[PDB]
Amino acid sequence: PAAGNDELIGALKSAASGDGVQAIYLWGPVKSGRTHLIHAACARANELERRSFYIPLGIHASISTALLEGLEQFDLICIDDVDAVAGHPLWEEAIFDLYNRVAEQKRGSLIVSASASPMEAGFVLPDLVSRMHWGLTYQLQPMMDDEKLAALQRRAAMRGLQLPEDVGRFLLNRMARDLRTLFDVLDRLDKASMVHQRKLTIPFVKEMLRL
Amino acid sequence: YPAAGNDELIGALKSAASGDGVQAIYLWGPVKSGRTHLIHAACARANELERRSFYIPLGIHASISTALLEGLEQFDLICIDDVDAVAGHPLWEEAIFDLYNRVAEQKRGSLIVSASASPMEAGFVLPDLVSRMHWGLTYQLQPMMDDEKLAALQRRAAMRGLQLPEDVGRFLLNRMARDLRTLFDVLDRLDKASMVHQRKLTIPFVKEMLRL
Repeated sequence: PAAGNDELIGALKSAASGDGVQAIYLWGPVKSGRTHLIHAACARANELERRSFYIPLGIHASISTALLEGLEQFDLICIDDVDAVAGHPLWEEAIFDLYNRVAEQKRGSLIVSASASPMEAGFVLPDLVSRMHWGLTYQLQPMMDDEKLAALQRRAAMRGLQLPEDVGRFLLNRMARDLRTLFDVLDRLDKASMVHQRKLTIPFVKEMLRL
Repeated sequence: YPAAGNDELIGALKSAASGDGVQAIYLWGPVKSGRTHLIHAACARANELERRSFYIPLGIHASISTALLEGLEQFDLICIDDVDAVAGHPLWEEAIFDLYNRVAEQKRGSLIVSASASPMEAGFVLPDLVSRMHWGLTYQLQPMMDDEKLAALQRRAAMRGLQLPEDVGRFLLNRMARDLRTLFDVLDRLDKASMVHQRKLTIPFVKEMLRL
């Protein structure tokens, strides 16, 4: 998503290839691009004929810490939301061991994501947080509101409809603000616009969206 | 991921949006073949090159007038989703056929339309229209063939480290939805499931998990 920055893409393309960077640490809000980038890596890994292994550690209660053993045979290991077990000494300890076992072997990489930097994610083992800083850490950028209004206007324009800056802001104060609902409501107001051959205005939008 | 992406079809679209010289394209294929996606992508490339694009979902033609077509020639790119939605309607077919001419009349811009069937297979009455559409390009978008879909499920599994027997993949395409949006979500739940029960992925295990 918003995280199409050159540096980050390189670090990932390298870890997926075992060129290569040992460990990456993505962190950001939801719909920041974490899970997508992780699978993007597993994708390039797969075409380089390097086996990868993904783990959504949000389900840590359902799985055991023994799932990290023998996991090093894989060339690329990805752990989504590793900060989900931050606080559980036993999980951090199994993850700490894994970090050292992937580095122990050659052509081993390790990409993990979280909702906060390694220090603020609230881990209990300094040893683990430090083994994490030995590698790379990137912060994925969350699309702010002003970037949304600008993208919602750029889309409207693509289909020959102008979205007055003030009308688009009225929209951001009524919709859920996520791009699925915003982009969708745009489609609705554009079909409403042609049906009534009326330009988009705040009074008109209110009438169309029952507000 | 629309398999429709083909350097020829994609090259013709890049040219239409750039004003490179393409004048009229005509897409046609099944539902979710990427018809609408290719149009948004062409209008995105147009606007990216600071060129004016205007889009019409002609599936709402019962609520709009044919006078909404006049003036659209100014736009460097005009896209009509489901142009075959007015197939059989003399007035609309005339308003469209007339637009085709007012577009190439400018020598400034092109016209991309999509459909669920080809020009000869759509059911158009006005012969002049079906003829004017042949003078452009016509591409058929193939959907994800349901064996390419196994080649796609096998890929995502190997990405997540999961092993997916070829026979289990056939059991999912067969006794579950055929679309990838849903299938991959299933592959996700069956991967988590395999990890929680630490049980290899067999047909009996999938019958249990997904309740089939």
